[PDB]
Formats: sequence, structure tokens, C-alpha cells
Amino acid sequence: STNLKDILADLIPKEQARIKTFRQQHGKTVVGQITVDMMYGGMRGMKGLVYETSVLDPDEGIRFRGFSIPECQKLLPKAKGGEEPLPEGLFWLLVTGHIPTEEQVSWLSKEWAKRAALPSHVVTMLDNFPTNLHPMSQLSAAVTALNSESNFARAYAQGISRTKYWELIYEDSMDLIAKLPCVAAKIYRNLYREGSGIGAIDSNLDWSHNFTNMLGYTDHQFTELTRLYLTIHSDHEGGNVSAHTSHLVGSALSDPYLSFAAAMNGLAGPLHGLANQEVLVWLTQLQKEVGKDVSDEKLRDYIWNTLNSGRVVPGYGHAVLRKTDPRYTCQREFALKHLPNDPMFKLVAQLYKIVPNVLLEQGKAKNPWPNVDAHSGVLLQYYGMTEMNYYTVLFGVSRALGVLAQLIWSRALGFPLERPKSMSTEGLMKFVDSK
Amino acid sequence: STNLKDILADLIPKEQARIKTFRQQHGKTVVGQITVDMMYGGMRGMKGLVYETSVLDPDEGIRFRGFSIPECQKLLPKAKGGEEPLPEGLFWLLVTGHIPTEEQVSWLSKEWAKRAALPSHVVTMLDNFPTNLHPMSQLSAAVTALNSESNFARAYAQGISRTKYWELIYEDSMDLIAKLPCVAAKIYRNLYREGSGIGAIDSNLDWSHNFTNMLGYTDHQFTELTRLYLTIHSDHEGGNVSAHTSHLVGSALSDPYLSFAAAMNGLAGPLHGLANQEVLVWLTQLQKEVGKDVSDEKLRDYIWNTLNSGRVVPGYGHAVLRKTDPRYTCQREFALKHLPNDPMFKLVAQLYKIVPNVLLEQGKAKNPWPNVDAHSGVLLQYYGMTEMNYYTVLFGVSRALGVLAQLIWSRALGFPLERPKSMSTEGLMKFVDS
Ligand SMILES: O=C([O-])CC(=O)C(=O)O
Ligand SMILES: O=C([O-])CC(=O)C(=O)O
Repeated sequence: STNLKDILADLIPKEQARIKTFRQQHGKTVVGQITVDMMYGGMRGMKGLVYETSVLDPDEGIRFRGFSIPECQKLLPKAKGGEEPLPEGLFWLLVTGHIPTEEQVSWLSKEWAKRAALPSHVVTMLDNFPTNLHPMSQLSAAVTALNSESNFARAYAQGISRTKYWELIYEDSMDLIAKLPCVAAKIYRNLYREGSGIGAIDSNLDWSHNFTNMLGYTDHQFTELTRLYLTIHSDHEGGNVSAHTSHLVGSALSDPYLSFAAAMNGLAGPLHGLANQEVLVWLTQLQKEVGKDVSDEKLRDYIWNTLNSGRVVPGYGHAVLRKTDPRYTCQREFALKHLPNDPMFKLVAQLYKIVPNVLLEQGKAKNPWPNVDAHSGVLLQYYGMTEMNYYTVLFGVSRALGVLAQLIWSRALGFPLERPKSMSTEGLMKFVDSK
Repeated sequence: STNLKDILADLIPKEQARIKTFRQQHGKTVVGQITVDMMYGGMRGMKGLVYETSVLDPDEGIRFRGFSIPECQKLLPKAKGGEEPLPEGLFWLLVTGHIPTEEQVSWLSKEWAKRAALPSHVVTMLDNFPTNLHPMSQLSAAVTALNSESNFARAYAQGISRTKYWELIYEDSMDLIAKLPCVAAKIYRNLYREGSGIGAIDSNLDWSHNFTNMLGYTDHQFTELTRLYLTIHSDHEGGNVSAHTSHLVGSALSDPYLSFAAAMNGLAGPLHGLANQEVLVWLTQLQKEVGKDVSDEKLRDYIWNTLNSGRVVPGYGHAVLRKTDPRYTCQREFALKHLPNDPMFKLVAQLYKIVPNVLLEQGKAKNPWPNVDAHSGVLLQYYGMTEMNYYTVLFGVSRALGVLAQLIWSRALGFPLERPKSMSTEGLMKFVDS
């Protein structure tokens, strides 16, 4: 009723039968072809894996178990007095496929606050990391080191039924999620607040608020942003590098700690994890050059110049997104409400109205709309989080929610080891001369 | 001309042009189909990626740049007074596609010797890790922490050309390889030799010998087994979890340290790199339950009893292979030579005599033959390396050579982000109905 573990135990047999029915009906059905190009092209547009938690709706953007961001914004419980969905409630939705009640989100906050304690060796490790070790590497290493607490690692050697794997994955996942804000905040403080203490977890606060307390922030609106930020970056299908990495490492029966730590290594990749930062570096450089009261005309000209130099507008480059990423839009609406006077926000909204058209005029993408990362950096900066090296850590804490929700389900459903076939160029040249 | 980096610079254009042409003509040739079962079956049988260094024949087993392991044992340089191929030469072969000269292997030994230094924060982290932190976690966290020495991360931030990624990938790879034995030896000593120091690197020893020196071993035949172990575990195609993880993370332009440390997390999984220990624990439970004397009938029985109750013989199957793993056969030949009277060895050999038939008669064995992990533990244990938690660390050190060699080529050839399409069961049902 209130215990997520017992609700999930009741959901797992129905989903297992659903899948078994579909495989028994359609197992041998061909869903696509693999070309030589796809093998060289990083499996692009190859249906490679099953991932239950989120799906890209090609018009309406990401869907969390069927719910769009606007629907989640509407339906998910909020803090007392807040407007922004609690990430707890998003996690519940991912795991259960159902919208939580306020009582379920509240139980989940309490459960995460009670598991949040870090082992001493991790605190020590973190306190001893130098300033030149990037925050993401500190997060990954710390998470790896947390695997000393893994319930799941012990039990496989002990011969626990496969049928029970999901239960230990759940425990480990709940423990990791609870601990991630303490790790993330200790890294923040060590790097940027002279190693002062993160203080104490409040057993009665939601996860985002405990997290902002620990970072050393005391600004209701930043906590509101953080709630929204963690909700919306939580999951984006299974194909992206951080989700795929967690799924791949997870399929070897590595515990949630090792899976996530691997996934963060992947998120730290500058083709996955650095866009927030590149957009902000660009905006800062732009505003300083052209001043904060630049005209549309002069802005449009600057953009035309950048494009004709063979250069991209960072944060504008879409997939199949026939509209603006709803992840952008909810950040925009947030900004419109709470920081409409901010100069850099004003530059962001001005580009929004100008750049799509310029991109359509040019021979480029048929989608010229902005991704989530075009708006994220200006909001964080506004609330005093100016340490751009740390931005991807926030993304990472968010993504824990999606990849761990899916990891529980991968084990509950008994997905096997991910083990595709590779070929060399020489092999593939022969393979095609034959047949 | 002589330096590995220069020889590689000459080879890259040629391979790039040859692929550009291949994808022009044959880019649209279908190599395979995707079925629903493959999506739910972890991509089994699905031609997913290009991986240049090695290719796994299901029937004949692994080839390194077209060379079987027997071919490598013959052709690859050995230490002076040695019979086992140097891992250095395996790496040269993976990187260049060519068998190295003794001079080239000697040069590479010196090169990894000179790069082996650990920064102080990494030493300290290892010295502070508690005893209950698995050695593989230790290895992963230390490698991730070494990413502070990444020249590739620093160069990419300054906007280096795409055409030059492979060069810094190579430097960071050569640095990681050189440092790994030091990291690995520190783990070992901290956990199992009460924190005793690892000593120093000798610049005129090969990589496997410096490593056994740092572990605390002084046994020619132990060094020989290591040289063998580190060659044959080095690479196994792109599709295994450790190589695929490194390739996936690397595709996002993560540096070799983060890519390798991700791989290690994958190698640490029970279905991947912990089978060595799992084999050994099982053989030990078996050896106490009958003893040295057990007959083919008794053993055949015990096996039947195991299968009938739906248990499994550890080390006797594979996702891809469907004959005796050549890496098994290599270790069998070592053992036959250097420890034929070892009781544990005796049991493993009896099992080779018996189990493959039991599995074929039954019928549900897609691969009835042993894989590498059936044989490796008894060799290690025989030389005093009885700390079974640590075995995957050796595999890890070995696997660094294959995945880092491929990572240099993945950047050199400009392989993009790996980004397959995922589906939900609900979405997949609807797509199939369309
Ligand atoms: O960027 C992508 O490809 C999807 C994703 O991971 C994200 O939304 O962050
Ligand atoms: O190839 C596989 O899937 C597993 C394996 O034997 C290896 O990585 O050495």
C-alpha cells in the first residue's frame, strides 16, 4: 500500500507474463536490418535493446511510462507550497508505471533520508581527492567505492535465486539514490567551499531539499529548480550512453553501484555530458561582446556569421524532435516566472525567437529547435552555481533515477548478458564478398 | 618508421581510405536481421559493431589480427630464457596488425617502464581503501582517479582537431598500461601482504616481470604463466561486456582511464570476469567430496547428478564459442608441462575427459566444451596466488591491452557515438503490429 517494494512485487508477474506472451507470439519477427553502415555508424537507428522506463515520442518529446513532461508537471506531487514535481514521485512513476499519491512520495522521501549515511572510507576518500580531479571522476570513483555496501554483490556467490535478484537490486538502488546527494554535495564543498561540512540530513525533507541544504544553498527557488532539474534529466530512453552503459554493465550482474559508476564514466564523455557547459561558455562570450541590450537585428547577424563560418549554435541541434525539447520549455517557463529580469536569461529567450528561423533558412537540420542544454546553464548560474565543471554531476544525480528504475526491471524480467557479435573491417569485407 | 606512434601514424591513412571505399560501395549491404528475441536476448547473434583488433570464430576461437593463439605462441617474441609470449608483443600486434621484432618488443618494455609512475593521490587512495572493498572496485576507483593525468581530456577542452584524437588516446593508453601493474600490485600488497611496499620498477625488465616483482613473487615459472595469462586474456572481440563497455564509453570521447574503469566495472560482474574464482570454488567443493582418487565413473555420476538437478558445470560453456576455447588449450599445455602432478590440475584434466560428452548426450548444451575460466584458477593457486578475489584484477590488467589497442583505432577511424535505439515492450508490440 505504501511500501514500494511490495507494490513492485505485485507488478512484476504481470509484466513478466506480458513479455513472455509477446516473445512467444513474435520472437522470430524481424524488426529491422543491420547494414554495414550501421556497424561503422555506432548502431545508429538499430533497434538494439528493450528499455521500459522512458520512450521518445517523436512529436511530444520524452515520455516517462507514457507521461509527457507537461503531464508529469501537472500530475506528480509537489513539495508543500511548491509548483515543481518531486523527483521522488518521478522515480515512483518509473518503477511502478503509476502516478504516486502524496502519501507515497512522502514515504519515499523518508525512506531515502533514512538510507543516506555514507561509510567512513568514502568520506575519507572524498576528503583526500585533489582539486584537479574532475568532479565527475570523483563521483564515479566514490560510487565505485560505495560498492562495499552492496547487498546484491554478496548474495550471488551465496546462490540466491535469480527470482530474487530484483529485490537486492532494489535495496542497493534505494541506498545509492539516498547517498548520491551526500556524495555530490561533499564533492561540491570540497572543491568550491574550502572543504566545509555538508551538515546533516533532515529525515522530514524531500531529497532535493536535503541536497540543496548539503550544497550550502538556502534559496527556495533554487530548491524548486533542483526539483524540476532532477525530474526532467532522470531518463531519456536506453540508447543514450549513460543509460546504455548501466544496462550493459548491469547485464553482467554487476551491482547498482558498479553499473552507475560506469554510467557516469560514460556521462563524463564530452559528447554526452558537457553540452550544458559549452552553451554557457558561448552565451557568456556572446553577451560580453554585444552587450545585454543587443537588438534582434544585431543578434540575428551574429548568428548568421557563426553559421557561415562552419560553426554550430550550441544547444540548437535536434534528433527527431519536430518541436522544441519539452525539457527546454519547462526550464523556459520556470525562467519566465521567476527570473524574467535576468540579462543572460533574456539572451537565451532572444536566441530562442531568432535562431530556429535562421537555421531553417540555412541548408541544415529540418529540426532547428533547442535541446535541454541550451537553457540549463543560465538557470544554475543565476542561483550562484557558477562552477560549470560540476554541472554534469547534477545531470548524473538526476539520471540515477532513470537508469536504476530500469536496472530493477532488467533483473526482475531476467534480461540476459548483453553480448552482440563484433566483426573486423577485414572480416566484414569477406563476409560481403561471400553470399 | 621505428617508434610505435610513427608506425601507427603511417598505418592510419591507409585503413581510413580502405574503409571509406568499403562503406561507399558496400555500406548498404545487409549483414543481419534484428528479431524481437534478440532485443530481449541481449543482442545475442546481432552484428553490432566493428572491432578491428580481434575476431572470435565460434568454431576455432579467438584470432588476434588474423593470428590464432598457437600462431602467436610461435611468432611472438619471448623474454630471454623464456617460452611464453610477451604481452608487449601482443599489444604491438593488436595496434599495428604486424608481428613485432624483438627490438620493437624491447623498445615497448622500456617505454612502459618509463611511464609507470603513480601520482600521490592515487597511491594514498589505495593505501586508505578498507579490506572489505573488493579488489576490482579498488582497481576501478584508482583508474578513474588517474584520469587527472589524462592528456586527452585536457587537449579536447582546448579544441584539438578530430584528426589528432588518436594521438592523445595513444599517449594516455601507454600511460595507463604502464601504471596498471603498479596499481594492481598495490592492491594485492595492501590487501594480502599487510601494506608492504611494492618496491621499484626496473627499466630493463619486461612488463610482466616488473609486475611479478611488485606482487612479491620471485619464480621464473610464475612470471612465465603471467606472460602467458596476460597475452591470452588480452582481447576477445568487441562484443564481450568489458570491451563493449570500453568502446561505448570511449565513443563518447571519454578518455582511456574512464573508458577502462567502466570496462572494469563490467568485468567485475559475475557473468563476466568472476568465473575463474567460481570455477575454483566449485572444484574445491568437489575435491573435498571425493578426493584425488575419484574415478571416471564417480565423476561422470557426480556430473549427471549436477545436471539432473538443473545445476551447471562452471567454466563449460560460452555465449559465442562452440568448441574448446584455445585459451583453455594453452593453459592445459602449460599445466601438462610445469605442474602435471598437481591434484587440482588432475581433476580439471579428468573433467575435460568426462564433462563434454555428458553435455552432448543430454543435448541442451549449445557449447559442451570448456572456456578459459575452467583452467586458470588451478595454475594461479599452484604458484601461491590463492587470493581468489584478486583473480579478476589479473584479467583486468590483461584486458587493458585489447580494449586500449582498439580504442586507439576507434578514435583514429572516427567511430561515432554508439547510440542504438531502445524500445519499450509496449512500443515494440505497437511497432510490430504496424
Ligand atoms: O542526450 C541524449 O541523447 C538523451 C539524454 O541522455 C539526455 O536526455 O540527457
Ligand atoms: O567473449 C565473451 O563474451 C567473454 C569472454 O570470454 C571474454 O571476454 O574473454
